[PDB]
Amino acid sequence: DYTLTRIDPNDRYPLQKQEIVTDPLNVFMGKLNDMVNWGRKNSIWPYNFGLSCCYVEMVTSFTAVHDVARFGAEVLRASPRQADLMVVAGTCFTKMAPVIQRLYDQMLEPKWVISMGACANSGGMYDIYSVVQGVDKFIPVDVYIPGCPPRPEAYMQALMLLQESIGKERRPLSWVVGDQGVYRANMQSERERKRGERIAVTNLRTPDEI
Amino acid sequence: WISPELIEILLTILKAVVILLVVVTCGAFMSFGERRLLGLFQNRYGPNRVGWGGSLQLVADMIKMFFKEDWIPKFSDRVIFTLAPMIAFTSLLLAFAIVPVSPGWVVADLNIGILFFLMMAGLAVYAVLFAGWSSNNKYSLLGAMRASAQTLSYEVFLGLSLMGVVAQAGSFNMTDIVNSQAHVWNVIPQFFGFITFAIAGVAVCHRHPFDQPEAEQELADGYHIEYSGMKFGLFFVGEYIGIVTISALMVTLFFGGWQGPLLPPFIWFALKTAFFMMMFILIRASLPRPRYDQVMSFGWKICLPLTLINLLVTAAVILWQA
Amino acid sequence: MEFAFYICGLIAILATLRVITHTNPVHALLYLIISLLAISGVFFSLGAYFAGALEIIVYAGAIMVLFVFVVMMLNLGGSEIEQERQWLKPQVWIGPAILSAIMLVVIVYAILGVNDQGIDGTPISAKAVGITLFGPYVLAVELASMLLLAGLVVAFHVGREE
Amino acid sequence: MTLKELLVGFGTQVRSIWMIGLHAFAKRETRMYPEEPVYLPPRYRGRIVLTRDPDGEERC
Amino acid sequence: STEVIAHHWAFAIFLIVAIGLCCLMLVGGWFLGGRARARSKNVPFESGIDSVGSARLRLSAKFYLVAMFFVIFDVEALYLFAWSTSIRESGWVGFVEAAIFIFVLLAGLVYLVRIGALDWTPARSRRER
Amino acid sequence: DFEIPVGGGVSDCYTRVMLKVEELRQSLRILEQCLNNMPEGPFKADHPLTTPPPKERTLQHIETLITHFLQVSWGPVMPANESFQMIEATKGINSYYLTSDGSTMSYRTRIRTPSYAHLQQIPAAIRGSLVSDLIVYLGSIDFVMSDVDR
Ligand SMILES: CCCCCCCCCCCCCCCCCCCC
Ligand SMILES: CCCCCCCCCCCCCCCCCCCC
Ligand code: SF4
Repeated sequence: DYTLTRIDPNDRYPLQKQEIVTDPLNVFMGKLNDMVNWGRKNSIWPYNFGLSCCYVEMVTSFTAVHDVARFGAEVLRASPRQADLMVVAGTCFTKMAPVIQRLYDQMLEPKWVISMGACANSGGMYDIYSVVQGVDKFIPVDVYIPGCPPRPEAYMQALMLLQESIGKERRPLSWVVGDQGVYRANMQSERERKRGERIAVTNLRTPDEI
Repeated sequence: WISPELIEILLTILKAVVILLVVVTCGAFMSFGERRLLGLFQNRYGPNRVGWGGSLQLVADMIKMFFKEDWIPKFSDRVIFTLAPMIAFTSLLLAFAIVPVSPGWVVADLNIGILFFLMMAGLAVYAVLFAGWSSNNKYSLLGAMRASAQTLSYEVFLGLSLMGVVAQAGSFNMTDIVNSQAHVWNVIPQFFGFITFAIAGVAVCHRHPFDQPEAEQELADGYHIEYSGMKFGLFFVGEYIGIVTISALMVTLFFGGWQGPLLPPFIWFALKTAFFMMMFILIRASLPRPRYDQVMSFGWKICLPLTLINLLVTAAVILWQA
Repeated sequence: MEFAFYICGLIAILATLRVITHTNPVHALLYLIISLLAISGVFFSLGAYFAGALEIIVYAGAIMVLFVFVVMMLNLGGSEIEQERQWLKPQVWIGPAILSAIMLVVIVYAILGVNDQGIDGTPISAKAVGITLFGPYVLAVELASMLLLAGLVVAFHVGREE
Repeated sequence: MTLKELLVGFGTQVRSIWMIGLHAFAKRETRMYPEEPVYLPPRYRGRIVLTRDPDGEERC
Repeated sequence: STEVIAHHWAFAIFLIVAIGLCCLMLVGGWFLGGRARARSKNVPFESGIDSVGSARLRLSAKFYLVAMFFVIFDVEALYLFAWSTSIRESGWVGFVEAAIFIFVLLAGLVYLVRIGALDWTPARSRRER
Repeated sequence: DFEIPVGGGVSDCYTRVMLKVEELRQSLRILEQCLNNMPEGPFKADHPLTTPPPKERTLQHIETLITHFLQVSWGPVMPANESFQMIEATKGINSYYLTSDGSTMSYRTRIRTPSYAHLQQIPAAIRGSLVSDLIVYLGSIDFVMSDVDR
């Protein structure tokens, strides 16, 4: 119930091959991989990249009234090499899609992508000539956030979802020994999981109340 | 190997290894403590989820940094690029290697002391210069040039700020300096020397407000932007042992080192060093970054004549009471 | 201590030889810092602790500004390296190599003819150097300060942009 | 520069250090998501649902 | 004596374990973790767009005079380093000579400040108006 | 009642920043005046072209239901005319210029934004300065690129 991606530059972005494979997981190697995944998911360094409104809401989440620092994700490096997470928070404009592609290429694996906002998910409200309809047209996105703008705790919830995704994924421990393909778990969708608690809602508070 | 001399040599080696392990572990723990203390200063908590109080956040960061891809660019000079984190990690550690933490607990009881600290700072500048030049980047080039200007500014008067303490102790040995303060701590007679050494010692580690090379807002992290993997972690750990070294050096040359009225001496040394570490986090959080041209103007026109006048006054006071 | 002196002399010799026959200025400066650290080790071996201390303190400041001028002037990628490579030719360096060799032979022969008793390695503190520097050797200090003032004035006058 | 400017500036820096220390001695203003639930106004525009009549049938 | 040899061995072991820990840390960083295969990996970071030329161009600097003055003043500083460790035994004559020394230093610094040296700021702003 | 902050004749970064601080204080004064004295009336105009119509009248009247139905489906039909409204925005002066062809859409929408003019001014006021001065000038313009490019 996993998937495998293998990357190779040498036509159409993304330059990768994905297939549906089975989890291979080893009395010590499995615990070693679990420890590596724990260390990776408990320390994420997001990239200081911003496009639009959604970046302003992301750095609103970065502040002292929500404190995403508690998850170890406040480091916010401005260099792609030092970063460990690309949060596309804003509109993927036509003139910036090469820039975003370049900044994704300068980043180093282990790398993850979080689309924030409707513009980054699908193009959003701007079905216009000068906007790429969704940032996933050329880069693989790990976690999607609906919203315009998503509230800061929605970004925090997406960060925790990315942490659960990292905690159950298989990556090569060393680049000299073993397979270099990336295994990502095909987790159950949050829509299916939350259908049990969402349909049962009966009464809400009327809008005239504060 | 059964002889009192050989077991004494082995005990001294074990004490030096214990000191080295403790200061490296304390530098990493104080990186974590900088995160927590910046949270406290900025009305938040910081990382308090990985274990109890976030105490396992450092282990997770170490795991990520070890298993991050260590990247050497093709357009860079590989030997210099690998050499710069080595200098950044080791120079301030050797600067710490002369600090007496307790009576009978010192690695090397050198006859030079603060001369060795000046030597290690002059060697530590080459880490930043080589990181700026080797990485083959324009932002790194500007950061290296700014670091060179800041180094001019502080190293024109760092030793002269320390010469008041040197003249008061009358020797270059570290233990003589910490024994000359048995009556009065050296911060009160050497106060202008104290503030000038504070400015120069913050400029040693390039900490805020003197973060001209690695300025996040101005040059987008500066010289180590091509740096990644465990080399960037080495840069972090090296700067943090630099902060520990400068804090312990102020403790030894201005607050008696280990000397205290009631508590055991290592406890007093630890409290004063931790207070100066807290002051480093506070000096990062509190006041903004000045322009490096005004920084160099302040370091040349203000600090250097003040150190010279303070040295003259200290010499006159010393020869008056003789 | 004897081994430290010999290995630091060997490191200084090799690093200086790499300095004088290198085409990369920054690499040559790095080997120069290595050579000066080896010279400092030689100084610290012989009991001249102050000499090695000042060899690492103020020469590292001196090579620092040499590095600033190297990055300000010379670095243009490989264009400096090939230009320096076409300059250095075999006959060009074997010209004065025999002159330096015979000069070294003459100086070494003159050195070997002196009486020796071995350096005892007794350390000399900075307090004795401070006593002698501000005692018998006062006007050396004062007119050397005037010398540094003259060098500063000349550096200002010639180094100006306009 | 003017010595009065230097003294005024030094006083300003120690004053700013004092305010940041007093901030450190103050109350934290966080909202511990997701340990405590995020309060929302009733007219908040979040997830979209289709509702039912009081008699039980869908209102669309 | 015994304590000097013990401290020399402790210093040597301190340096050896420091370089060994740093090299082992670099080796563990280099050998653990997978590598990458990307088109624009080996491009210098200039904020997402390519460079106009290279990063190895002839960069100007305005710090040249201050660099030479830094070297000169560090030599005067080493003279004061030699003086300061033996102030008590030098007596008042050494104090007078060092006062003349520091007065020449101060006169040189005032000469540098007043003539326009140590002032390389661009004439546009200069923190004016 | 609220005062207007006017500088001394030069536009420094500091002058702009403290003028914005005084504007914040004036906005606090306006909010206090609005809070202490608040009317008790309608929240929508009674004009037939008010879009959308009031909700309760939509839910239990048929003329209002017709008006709401035709105003959310095809859109309100403004007559063929030309209008302009210039206001003081948070970052300068923002103006809307709307030409209607008599249809339910805008035939022409022109949005004038102040950050466009500030960004065009930028080369004439930072030339000859440092990169640090350029950074401080960028921080003291109060611009966003959505305002610039629209
Ligand atoms: C926060 C404190 C940082 C200290 C950095 C340096 C510590 C070096 C290791 C010291 C270990 C020995 C401590 C003293 C032992 C003898 C006295 C024991 C009773 C107090
Ligand atoms: C274009 C100008 C180039 C000038 C190069 C000068 C090179 C000089 C090399 C001199 C080598 C002398 C070798 C020893 C000669 C015999 C001993 C001295 C004469 C008796
Ligand atoms: S999704 Fe909305 S808030 Fe986010 S960038 Fe687009 S318009 Fe702005």
